[PDB]
Amino acid sequence: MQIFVKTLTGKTITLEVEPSDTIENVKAKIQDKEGIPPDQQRLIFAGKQLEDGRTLSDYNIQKESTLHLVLRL
Amino acid sequence: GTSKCRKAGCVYFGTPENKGFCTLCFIEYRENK
Ligand SMILES: [Zn+2]
Repeated sequence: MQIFVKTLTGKTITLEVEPSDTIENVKAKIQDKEGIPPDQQRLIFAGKQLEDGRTLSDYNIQKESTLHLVLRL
Repeated sequence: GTSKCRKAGCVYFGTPENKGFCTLCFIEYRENK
């Protein structure tokens, strides 16, 4: 399946993922497509920040869902 | 569009292949037999 990751700036990114993927797996996929260090990444889904070590399904994130990327920087 | 975690008052969503647990509750289950 596939989801969208949206920075605050506006830039959108499409990711191909499995519901089994951990938040770390996803932060890693972003570091690839956008060279950001996963320690700088804070992912947010429907107002909740995604906690490390849990999976997309644990959050009921389904195909075409939208996460926002915030940064610690 | 799925189903909550089989365990007590768990905030997360389970999955059939995890006998209905979220990922970490499932590991907890597995670790206890
Ligand atoms: Zn649980």
